[PDB]
Amino acid sequence: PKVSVLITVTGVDQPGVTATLFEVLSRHGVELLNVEQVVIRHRLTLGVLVCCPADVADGPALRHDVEAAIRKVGLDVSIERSDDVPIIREPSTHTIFVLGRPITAAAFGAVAREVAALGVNIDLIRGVSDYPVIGLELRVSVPPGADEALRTALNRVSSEEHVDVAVEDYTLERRAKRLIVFDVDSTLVQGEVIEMLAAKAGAEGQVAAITDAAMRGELDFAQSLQQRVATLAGLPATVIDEVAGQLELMPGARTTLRTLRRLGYACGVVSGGFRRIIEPLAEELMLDYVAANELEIVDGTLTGRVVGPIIDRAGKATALREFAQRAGVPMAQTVAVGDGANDIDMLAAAGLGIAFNAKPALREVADASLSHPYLDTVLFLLGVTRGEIEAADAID
Amino acid sequence: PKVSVLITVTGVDQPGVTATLFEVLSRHGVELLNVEQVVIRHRLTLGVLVCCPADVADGPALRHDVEAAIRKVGLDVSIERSDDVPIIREPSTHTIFVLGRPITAAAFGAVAREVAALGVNIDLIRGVSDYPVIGLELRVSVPPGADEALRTALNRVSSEEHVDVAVEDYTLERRAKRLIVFDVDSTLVQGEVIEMLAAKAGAEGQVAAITDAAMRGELDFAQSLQQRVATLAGLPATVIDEVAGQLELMPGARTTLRTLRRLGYACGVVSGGFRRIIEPLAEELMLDYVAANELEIVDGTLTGRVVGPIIDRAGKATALREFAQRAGVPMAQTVAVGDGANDIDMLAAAGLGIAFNAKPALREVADASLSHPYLDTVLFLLGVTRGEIEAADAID
Ligand SMILES: O=C(NO)Nc1ccc(Cl)cc1Cl
Ligand SMILES: O=C(NO)Nc1ccc(Cl)cc1Cl
Ligand SMILES: [Cl-]
Ligand SMILES: [Cl-]
Ligand SMILES: [Mg+2]
Ligand SMILES: [Mg+2]
Repeated sequence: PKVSVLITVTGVDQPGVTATLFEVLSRHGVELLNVEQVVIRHRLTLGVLVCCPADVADGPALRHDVEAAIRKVGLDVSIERSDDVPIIREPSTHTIFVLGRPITAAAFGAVAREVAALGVNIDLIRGVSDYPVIGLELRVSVPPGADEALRTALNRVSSEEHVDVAVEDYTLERRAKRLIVFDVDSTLVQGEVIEMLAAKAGAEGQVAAITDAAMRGELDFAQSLQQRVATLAGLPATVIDEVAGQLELMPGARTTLRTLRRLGYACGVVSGGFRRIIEPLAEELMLDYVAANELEIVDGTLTGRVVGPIIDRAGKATALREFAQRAGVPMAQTVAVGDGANDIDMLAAAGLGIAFNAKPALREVADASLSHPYLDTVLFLLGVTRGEIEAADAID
Repeated sequence: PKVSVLITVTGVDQPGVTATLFEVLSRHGVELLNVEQVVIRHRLTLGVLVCCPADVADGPALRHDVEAAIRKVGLDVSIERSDDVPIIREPSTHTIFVLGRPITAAAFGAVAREVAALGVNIDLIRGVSDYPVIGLELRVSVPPGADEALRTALNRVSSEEHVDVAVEDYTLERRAKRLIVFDVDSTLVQGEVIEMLAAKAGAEGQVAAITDAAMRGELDFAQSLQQRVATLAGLPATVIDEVAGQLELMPGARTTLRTLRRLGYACGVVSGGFRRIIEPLAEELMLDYVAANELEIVDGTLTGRVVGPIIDRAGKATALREFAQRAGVPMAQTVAVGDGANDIDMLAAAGLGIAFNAKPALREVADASLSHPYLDTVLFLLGVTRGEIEAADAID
């Protein structure tokens, strides 16, 4: 066909507009080059880029057939001989997630302003969740180089306006992630296992103070581990099982793992805690990988020491490479989720680093930060919508 | 906030509408429940479902602020106190791909009609490719049970109107595919290796007739293999290397594999051809898995026989399970692409079975069929757009 024509239908959605418009076009020389349609709050837009003979493009018959059929039923229709108009839009360069409880218009306006300031175009906005948190997504086209500046703006917006705001590369490659590791304490699991253990010794006070200092980047993680575990010296090893039984998963943890299994993720945990507690849950949760420290035991009693290599800050990164090597997943397809400075190296080595209700030391280095006590908000940052979770869960 | 209000902006896109609308809303009690926006051919729709005090929802101030700001700059705006309106649309149940060269308005209208007949709602239409073939996608919501009837309608439409039309489940699970196997002859590779070999014996005629019969489901694959390879009796084994060098990849084959490596796919080939030819290319293409038959050789000469287990129709399925077992991928996340009846069991065992320029016997059983001599149209059926391929390829 000689030339291109653009036909744009808009108005209040009605049954059968799509079919009707393409019957009409078939009565002319028409081949489709591109078609985009959506209905947002009963507003229909139907954009049809079309290929027909110069004979048909500049004759009133085509226009009149379309104009009569569309207007008859209560819609509007445009018909312009394009020729120089793009055929198919280009993909977004990035996607921006906004989670809040709530998201104020002010918060969202600040995001939109920071975006529009940097020359970043908004290609689509959709809601990804109404529960447990309101989640919104902006697919954007970021001018080359503004990548860095935009993340900073949105980090300022995030904290000023009390929403989480994460900017992810929306490329083919960086999207097909396949491996996720969770920190255990205060990430996959509520609270600190060492504090639960330290309680059985009447040491929960000192132990929680040191844990706070260690997780904030105030103290070396190795020394802090040795000082806190030392408070357990003399407890029967029976206490490991008991503390194990007290563990409460992070809200949405189960939803998070189930959903990630549906997507084919390899899943593991990497903690400075204790393999003898973590392994029960690792099994229950059908996890693929567990790296953890080890309590020393003598005649069935704890000594106050841990064994062998201490999984320290650097050791958490090392474990994620082990995992991603054993799993044949390139580091750029890996996800790490943590809450403490214990985790800075893990997150930084991972393709996507997610700080989860995390001390300032980790937020400052993370790729994205989540502020709400639901681990399944991790899913939203992995391109999953609430409705998709609910639909797949319903099927079962 | 007490009650929900719906604010719908529409009209000709302009810079800064998004930001402006949310500044205005921030001057009231407004929290966002849902936001959807898109621009199709310079037509903007912005749909904002919002949460504000009953004080603010039924007062003219909110309405007047919005109405004045939006209309000033040349757009229209609706404001209706919803309350009972859905917050976030539900996900599509299926997606429908339409590829043609060309796609007539008639072809597309037939699809739209077959869809609308079954009660299937259209949620989005976007173009996924302008090259090498025009590709369109319909995300749809299919009433429970109509799954089967809709695939048949669209198969009738496909052949009557000369477009490929594939209906895929658009669930979380069935989307995260991770393993693809290709048949070699007339799928990944142009032509039939056995015909190239049979030529060196002056037997290409008989050999191509039998291959046609075997690939159409006319003859048992085992007997057809034995009859055709027998025509090679007496050729020097040197001929394997020569035929190897003559091989032309299917157009778009390289693009297909490169793109699938970007998505983290495990990739292999499963052929009734000959490991000594296929292995050179399997290596060149950095493939993960090769199952193939084996030419018998004696004093450096071929005997006319193949060795060991013949990979027959059932043996091609067996190999895909081997591959998907070695790869820890559930069969429902597997993709098989083939052209002949040789392939019926492979395709049927795979999560997605793709017949590629295939004899009628295979199209009849396939999950989807492709009719154009470009193997990268396989990508479009795997949720990849042309623009995404081009963008990632550009990066390098
Ligand atoms: O993961 C943690 N907080 O997020 N804390 C932590 C827990 C148990 C142990 Cl043994 C050591 C530490 Cl540093
Ligand atoms: O894959 C094929 N056609 O699509 N053909 C074929 C090729 C080589 C051999 Cl040895 C046997 C067969 Cl049946
Ligand atoms: Cl332990
Ligand atoms: Cl061989
Ligand atoms: Mg932790
Ligand atoms: Mg073949």
